[PDB]
Amino acid sequence: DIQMTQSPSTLSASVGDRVTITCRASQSISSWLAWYQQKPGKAPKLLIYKASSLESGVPSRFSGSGSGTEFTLTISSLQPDDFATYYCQQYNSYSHTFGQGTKLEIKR
Amino acid sequence: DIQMTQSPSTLSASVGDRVTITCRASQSISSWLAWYQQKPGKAPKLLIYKASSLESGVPSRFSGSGSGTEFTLTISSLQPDDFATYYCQQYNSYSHTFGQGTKLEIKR
Amino acid sequence: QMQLVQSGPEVKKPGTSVKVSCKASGFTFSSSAVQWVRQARGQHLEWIGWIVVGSGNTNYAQKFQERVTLTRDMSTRTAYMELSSLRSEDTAVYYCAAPNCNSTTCHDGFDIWGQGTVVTVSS
Amino acid sequence: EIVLTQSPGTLSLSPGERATLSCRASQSVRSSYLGWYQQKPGQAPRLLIYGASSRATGIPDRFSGSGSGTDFTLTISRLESEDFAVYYCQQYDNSPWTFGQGTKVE
Amino acid sequence: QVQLVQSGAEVKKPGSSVKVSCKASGGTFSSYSFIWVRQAPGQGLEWMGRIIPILGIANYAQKFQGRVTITADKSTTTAYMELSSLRSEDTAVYYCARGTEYGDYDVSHDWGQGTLVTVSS
Amino acid sequence: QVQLVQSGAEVKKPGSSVKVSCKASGGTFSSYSFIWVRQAPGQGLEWMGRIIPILGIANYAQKFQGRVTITADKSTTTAYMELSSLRSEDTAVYYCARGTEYGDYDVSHDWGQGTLVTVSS
Amino acid sequence: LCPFDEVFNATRFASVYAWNRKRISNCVADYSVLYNLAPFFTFKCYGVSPTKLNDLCFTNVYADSFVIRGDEVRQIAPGQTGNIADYNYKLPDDFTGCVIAWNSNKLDSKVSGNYNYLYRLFRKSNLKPFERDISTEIYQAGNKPCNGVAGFNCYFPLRSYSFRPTYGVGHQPYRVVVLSFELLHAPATVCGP
Amino acid sequence: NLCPFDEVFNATRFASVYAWNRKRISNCVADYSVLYNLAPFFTFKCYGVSPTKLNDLCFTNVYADSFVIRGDEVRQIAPGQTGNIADYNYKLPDDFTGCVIAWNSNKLDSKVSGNYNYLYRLFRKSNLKPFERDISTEIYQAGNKPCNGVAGFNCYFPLRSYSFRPTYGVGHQPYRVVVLSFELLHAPATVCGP
Repeated sequence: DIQMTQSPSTLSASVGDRVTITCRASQSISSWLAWYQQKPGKAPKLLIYKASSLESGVPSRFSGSGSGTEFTLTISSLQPDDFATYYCQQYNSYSHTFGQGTKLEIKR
Repeated sequence: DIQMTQSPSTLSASVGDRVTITCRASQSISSWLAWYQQKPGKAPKLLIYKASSLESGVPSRFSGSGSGTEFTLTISSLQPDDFATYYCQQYNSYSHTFGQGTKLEIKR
Repeated sequence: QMQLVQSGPEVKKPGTSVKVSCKASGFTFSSSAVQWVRQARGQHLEWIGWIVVGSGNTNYAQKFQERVTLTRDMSTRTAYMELSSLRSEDTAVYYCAAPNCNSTTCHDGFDIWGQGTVVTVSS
Repeated sequence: EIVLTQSPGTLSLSPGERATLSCRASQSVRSSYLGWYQQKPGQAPRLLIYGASSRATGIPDRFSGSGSGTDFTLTISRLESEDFAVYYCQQYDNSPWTFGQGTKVE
Repeated sequence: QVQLVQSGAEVKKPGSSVKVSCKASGGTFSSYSFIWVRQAPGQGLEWMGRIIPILGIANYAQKFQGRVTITADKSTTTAYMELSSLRSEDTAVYYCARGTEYGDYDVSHDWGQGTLVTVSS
Repeated sequence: QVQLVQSGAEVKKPGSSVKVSCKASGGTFSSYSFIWVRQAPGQGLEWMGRIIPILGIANYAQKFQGRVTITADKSTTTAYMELSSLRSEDTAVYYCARGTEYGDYDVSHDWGQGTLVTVSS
Repeated sequence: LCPFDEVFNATRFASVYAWNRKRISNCVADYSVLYNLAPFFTFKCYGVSPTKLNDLCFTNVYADSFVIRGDEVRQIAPGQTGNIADYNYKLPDDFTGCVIAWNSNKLDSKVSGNYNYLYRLFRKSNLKPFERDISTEIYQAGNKPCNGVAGFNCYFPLRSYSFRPTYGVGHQPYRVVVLSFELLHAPATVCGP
Repeated sequence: NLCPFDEVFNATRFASVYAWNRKRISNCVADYSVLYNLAPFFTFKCYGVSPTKLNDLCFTNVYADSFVIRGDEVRQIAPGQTGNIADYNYKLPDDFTGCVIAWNSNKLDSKVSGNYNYLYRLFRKSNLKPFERDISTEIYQAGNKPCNGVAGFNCYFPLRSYSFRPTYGVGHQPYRVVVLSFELLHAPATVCGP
């Protein structure tokens, strides 16, 4: 039961800005990780898998990188579609856990 | 694996006599074979490799021959420093098995 | 000549584990399969399970699925069955049965059979 | 999940005559996945009738299957003294494989 | 290309068991592996298990061992999730996801619409 | 000319592991191959494996895979044999041997004095 | 240069049964770079000396990539037979080129177990050289027609390479890239620097 | 007073190609019919003299070089050829004289496990001079950073192994090669056939 921690749990930015999110594990999970975003009220959709490969159909502005125990997701251009909750998931060793999830919101 | 047996298990001889040790392999091992001599309580000693080649330093009274699944070792003139235990060995294919071990003794 | 030669009778105690194997020779064993059945003296046969030789897929009975395992070794062309959690009512003859094969077309059904082992659980 | 009811439990005939074995199933089974086995007292069973009509190699001709839809049957068209033993029938379908209770012929 | 539909709202008593069906539509069915995920109203996503109907490997979470069964039929092109011995904390939203051989059998490429499953009295 | 020196006697609990050194002095280290042979207390010899540092190839016996690892150190011109998850019957006398490139890699030309391993309470 | 980074540094390789095929032509291909793949790896070359591949010219060059078992890589050679050779990937006897294979422990292993690498198991006939088979219909081993059910004498033909880092060297994943050089009457373009 | 060709052709182990062996033949009568009883498929290409008429001749000095190479590398043993073997292991002069003999020896130099005793040089800074032996085993620096004696990045090991096996193809089975190097000098003949 490798524990995944996501920080920060509260994040806000501006339109056209650049955002980065980190995702830390407890043990070595090789290069197996994923990122989903769940718009409030809808179902999640995969964004990045293997921590580097971008799932087809997702816009090109998304990006991810990581080697082990430290993974990051960076979105170049912020769009009105980009405000949702983002989760991690590791699938090395059984009981593939999830993350706490990060909330994104507009800067009022 | 290749199972090798020696014969006879125990040999009784006197000084100056000619002895032969027979060594058989279950399958064909080509021309790869080795012979060793181990005194009681001491480390072994290489005698013959490739079933015909004589290791440097071994006296000339030793001689071996054989082609496949049938090998022999002969001592031309026995000496008081030849009473020991002798082991076969094949180095064709992994798991290089040894022999059962022939013990050569004195006649009273 | 196709044959299944099986191990010998064994006697163990309750709470212990049993291990039985039967050796196959004389037919194409790379495409066969083996099932295990048990029969007490004067009782009807009961199906335990079966395993594919080249795939490793297993299928167990509903009753015994928690206390049976099936293992095979392609190098030694052998089938292994282990039964755990021994009880007094497990004294029965265990058989291994396989189809026949010619490396091109295998026989339909389980035709070739072993000799059977008698196992006793007492204390 | 698959039940093959067998009757009668016991049989009483003499050689030179013709015997009737019956394994009745409870559901639909395909004829390509059932067999019939015979063991002499203490011996391991041998395969006799697979495919619901087809003999195996070495099967005496006196046997010949019936192979109905869901109620298989095998009439022994000729007896020899060897044919006195116990008989069991098995289903090979997707459900967990089961056996019959066993019919005894005297 | 691929579309998935799940069942409707479900309500059941604490002393019972629930079975929910997931239907798949589109693509080859011999390269698919079905995964089920639970999302409670007051937390994040949680994992139960993954099955591979073609190759016959199925595994569940350690907590749910002996309590969750997932099975599918190749011809019906549907998936089934069954939960037994419900508790008052088991009310949640249950999502049906599926992997892909060309992707990974463990990731969730496409998701269903989720069924509201609540336990009350 | 080349003599091999091993470590001393070892006594270990059944659930442990052992490290045996084998220092060879003389000749060139590149053209050297190390093989390990184990002798039972009263039975014949037994082969374990072969290591060739110059080519980086290792091969172990059938039963000993996953338990024995043989490595060599170029700077210290020693050899090592790690045997993990010991058992009751593993007690024996352990020999270290050398294979010369000119003669043959698999054949043992030079032998160490041997070490004795005892597993008990 | 020539796109070897897409063939040698891809994130994942295709399964052995459905192996990939890349056409390489009209490029300056420097084969000296491939000597740094691993501290120890296989670089058998058939019909061409690897030391003179940096100045020869070829009309086309083919690249095929897949993942196989560690101890089973010896079957990828002309005139060989086994399980991969005569069910998945057959190399012709008159083969010219090189084969490259290196261990991939850290990239294609999972503690849970990798199930995305499959190899075909049952076929009624073997494979001609350079021929693919991606059919997944249920295999028939006996006589009676099983019409699509996984009973006995009727099994699914594809198995899985359950890769896991705890395995021995013989069962470890190995990434293999096979270069298939050839010359025709057409002008050659693939020349080293 | 026959020449000792038996101890050259019937030896138990042939030397590696990179450290090839050399033998001198002199003061004897040499008849070449004895070696025709070899393996029936021995290649006997001879440069500078026809193979059949080697008996009634009076050479001045004769050499014999023996080694073991792969099946497809037997072509590289010829004057003016190029490749790995022709450049880094055994180089023949352009005006070479003498014959070459090569017969398949799969039954003597092949192990099921693998015969690792036969090596061959792979990397060198410059081509070999005609008839030059180089048995040095230093690390090859293929870049700019000095190796300093470590086999790391851009620092390879010059030697590989001919891991012979009996299941290999025809083109990778071992082949034993013996090269005779006759000559004519100012001194009179020391080796003459019948």
